[PDB]
Amino acid sequence: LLQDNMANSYNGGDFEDGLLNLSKEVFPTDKYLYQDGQFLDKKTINAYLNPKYTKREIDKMSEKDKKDKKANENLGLNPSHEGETNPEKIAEKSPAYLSNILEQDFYGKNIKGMTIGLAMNSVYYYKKEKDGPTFSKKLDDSEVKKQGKQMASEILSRLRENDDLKDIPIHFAIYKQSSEDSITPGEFITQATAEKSQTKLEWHNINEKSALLPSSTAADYDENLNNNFKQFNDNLQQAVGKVKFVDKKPQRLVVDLPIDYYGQAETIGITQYVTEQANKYFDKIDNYEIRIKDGNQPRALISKTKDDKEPQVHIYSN
Repeated sequence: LLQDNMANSYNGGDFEDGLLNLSKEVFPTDKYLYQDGQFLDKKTINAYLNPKYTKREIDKMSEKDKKDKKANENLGLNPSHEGETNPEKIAEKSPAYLSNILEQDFYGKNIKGMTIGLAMNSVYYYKKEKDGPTFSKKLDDSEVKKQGKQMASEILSRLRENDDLKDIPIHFAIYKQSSEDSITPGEFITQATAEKSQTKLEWHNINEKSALLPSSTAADYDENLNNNFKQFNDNLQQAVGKVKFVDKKPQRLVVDLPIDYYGQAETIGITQYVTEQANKYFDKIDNYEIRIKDGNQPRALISKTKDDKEPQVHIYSN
């Protein structure tokens, strides 16, 4: 259910791992206990994802819908439809900018910190009729960012009304999804930390690009990495990678390497060779993992973090 309230599963998965990655900076694991978010329950999140309603829109809403939607609190962060009901006109004037909200909680149970991620649309999808094709409207990049920041500010005000949450630092980050058809996921675009007791949000751009390897995108951002990956593949006589460029510098390389249904001895031999090649071609990347798998299951994992002298190798049991 990564695809729930997201453009696709890729974005859903990438958004969460990316939020976690920021949390690992702000609330390091050596200092904080990590938990799934508990303070915004799913009914509350669903209400925040609604459009803001006009008086007349609430007037004609059923008691049941008013209840499910928390209508008398009118918590929707998305643009009001302002009485408009034509799907295309809504797409033109009041498309949904906010797709999902993800919360992470941190402890030393006295909460000590929180991270809030906002997943935004780069593209708004709609149908003009029940069984009709999908239509789309491109959203403006700067408007997406402006919207995210304003929404994060309103979320922070709502959180600070909770007596348990008066004081903790709360980190916000804004993720812009790619299109539903993109295999490449979106990227974080900005973040801000409300430090102790702060009820307002000063933002820091994030210059991040998700890329496949090999690709034109990778060649564009870091030609040497792209050439090295191609050479890694050529040496393998196949492998497909993904990477983030942050300020043009590659990080968080993930490589998938499909193999045939080999025995365990061959699996070790494959890992011996691939480890050698990763040393040769990926050494400038702080964090990487290579997932070796056959058509049934993971067979081996080679991984490297910044404080690894050498890459670490795990062979999965039968």
